[PDB]
Amino acid sequence: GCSWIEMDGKVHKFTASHPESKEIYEKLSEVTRKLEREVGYVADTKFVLHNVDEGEKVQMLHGHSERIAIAYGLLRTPDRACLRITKNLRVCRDCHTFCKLVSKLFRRDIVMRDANRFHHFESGLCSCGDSW
Amino acid sequence: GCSWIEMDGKVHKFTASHPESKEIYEKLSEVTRKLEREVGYVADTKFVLHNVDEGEKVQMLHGHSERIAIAYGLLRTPDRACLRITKNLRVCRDCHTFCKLVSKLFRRDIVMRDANRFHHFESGLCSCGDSW
Ligand SMILES: [Zn+2]
Ligand SMILES: [Zn+2]
Ligand SMILES: [Zn+2]
Ligand SMILES: [Zn+2]
Repeated sequence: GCSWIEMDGKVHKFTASHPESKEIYEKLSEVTRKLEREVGYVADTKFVLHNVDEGEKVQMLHGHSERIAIAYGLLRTPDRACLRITKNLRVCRDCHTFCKLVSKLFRRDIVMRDANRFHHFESGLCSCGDSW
Repeated sequence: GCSWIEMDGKVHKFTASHPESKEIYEKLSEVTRKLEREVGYVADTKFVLHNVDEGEKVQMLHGHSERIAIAYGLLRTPDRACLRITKNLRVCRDCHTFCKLVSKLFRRDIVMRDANRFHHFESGLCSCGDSW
């Protein structure tokens, strides 16, 4: 599970969590805090335990790699700039809503190509009509 | 959270899980499998996560230390022998039922003194009347 952002032929990859910088995750924390304060949106925490009993580690079901890529793009690309995100998996439903809200809240188009579909987000809505 | 078993002035302590022997936990596995097959009893798995997100470890809410002590006593003490268990905590409800079923299924008295009460198990019932 990984995600790339394309900025005029510049590609950066994001997975998982070894931070490229700490200012990305603080940008991401302020963006997510914006979503809950502005529109009252909270994502759902999903995880697995391969065995519940006695000291197993928590494994998250969705890496949310594109969220980090979006935060990166809001830092390095100028305003109104289209964020171009690529994913090798199917975008999860919470991240799809995340992209919609960001595209409207921050007034930026987002062209996401996931494992099977091009998602063009603009002004809060997507080209796929929320069917993918 | 620990538990002691007293065998004629011989005291063994059990916590957590570094096994004294592997034959104790295989005795315990066969005893618990007896409880589900004979009387259809399954315990409830309770645990905590201090933070759900991203790789935290699972911490169990009840160590069930006396269960290991009981299995130990069924190995080293002869039949009909009273198992004397001490706990520094309050015996949990599932372990209290565990002690009741064992005292009837294996025909042994169990004198458990927990953090505040003497529990005398015999023939499936306890001296506390399931109020502790
Ligand atoms: Zn996601
Ligand atoms: Zn879409
Ligand atoms: Zn217990
Ligand atoms: Zn009792």
